[PDB]
Amino acid sequence: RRGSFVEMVDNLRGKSGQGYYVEMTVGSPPQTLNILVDTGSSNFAVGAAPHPFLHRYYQRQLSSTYRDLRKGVYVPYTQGAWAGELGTDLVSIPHGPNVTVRANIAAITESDKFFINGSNWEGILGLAYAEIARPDDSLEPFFDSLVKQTHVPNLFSLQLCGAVGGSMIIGGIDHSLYTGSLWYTPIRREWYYEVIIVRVEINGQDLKMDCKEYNYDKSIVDSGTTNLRLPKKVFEAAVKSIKAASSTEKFPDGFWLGEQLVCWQAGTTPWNIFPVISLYLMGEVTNQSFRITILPQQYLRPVEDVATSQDDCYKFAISQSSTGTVMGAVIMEGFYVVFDRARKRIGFAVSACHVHDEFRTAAVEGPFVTLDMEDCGYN
Ligand SMILES: COCCN(C[C@H]1C[C@@H]1C)c1cc(-c2nnc([C@](C)(N)Cc3ccccc3)o2)c(Cl)c(N(C)S(C)(=O)=O)n1
Repeated sequence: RRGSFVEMVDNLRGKSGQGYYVEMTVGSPPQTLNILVDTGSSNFAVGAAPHPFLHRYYQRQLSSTYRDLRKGVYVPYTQGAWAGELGTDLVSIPHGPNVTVRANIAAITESDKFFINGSNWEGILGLAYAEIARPDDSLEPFFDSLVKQTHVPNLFSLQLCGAVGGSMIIGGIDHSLYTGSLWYTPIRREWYYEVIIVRVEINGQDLKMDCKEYNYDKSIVDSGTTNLRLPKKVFEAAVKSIKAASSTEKFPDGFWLGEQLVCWQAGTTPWNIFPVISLYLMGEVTNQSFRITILPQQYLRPVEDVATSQDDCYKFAISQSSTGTVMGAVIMEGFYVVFDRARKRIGFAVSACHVHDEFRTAAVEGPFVTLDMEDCGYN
């Protein structure tokens, strides 16, 4: 109810389509920049040279505390890539924990399809583990430096709100950001924030696929990816089921492939005709699972409105991946997500800013009995 972490509430801005970012102050004297909150990577990097899409950038020569590591780094993602120079400098988060640490920082000098026009962020905060850091796992990630250099508890939580901001609570949980109970799923391995999906239902109907397919390769939570990305075989089955459940109105095939958009008169989108999606996650007790339910308001995302027109355009936010399942921002938006690194688990609870209607609401429910969940993981 109360809020000891009140000063961290609403410290995020942005949206699912372009990313959620937090202010971070680097160097001395202070240089504050807007940084993308990214749980799908582990490198802390900031644009360090002028770029058409950047309003500001890190000026290392002006920072007396900057230490050049004399080594370059190249980081490619599923989307975009950048090259920069490695170094370290003092870093603080104005609206985050009351601490200052010396962290590794990559100064981005060149990039390709990474920065996004109009996103308003100039850097990225990789919050995942050292195993996937570049050049290698010896480059300590920011959060690891934070936990080793201070007494801030090894945990952070994210409340991403869609429609235009959110909250990143560092060091704890803020009870005003969620309702009901928090349900935890184990972090299977500490590299990406890997989880295990044991069952998938579309409008209460089991997709009936071998659960190994749901996590083929891996299933991760990435606040820096827009969509719910699914392995080809799973994507096809889910789309066929979703299409059948929303047969009231016919949509072109390209819509389900993100090739076509569909717009409705302002305030007329028939949410009720679209099904809810339930993803069951492995629980903390043997043979016990829980599920998070996703509404169409989540998987149908508004595409940057033309200019206050009488039409709301939407893009299907479920797509395919060849590298496993990715639970992106549209999935996280309906919930308060706790990245409990200390106890190697991720918690989900109904968000205090969950976008629902008078008929249905996003939810987190349990417990359910699910046998042989261990066998759902890929080895
Ligand atoms: C406008 O571009 C489309 C949306 N966007 C940008 C994300 C910022 C918004 C959340 C984005 C980022 C990545 C993606 N790949 N790898 C990552 C990291 C590891 N999070 C790093 C990162 C790279 C580039 C920008 C921001 C962060 O993200 C991916 Cl697969 C996709 N898809 C293809 S999608 C539309 O979601 O199916 N889209």
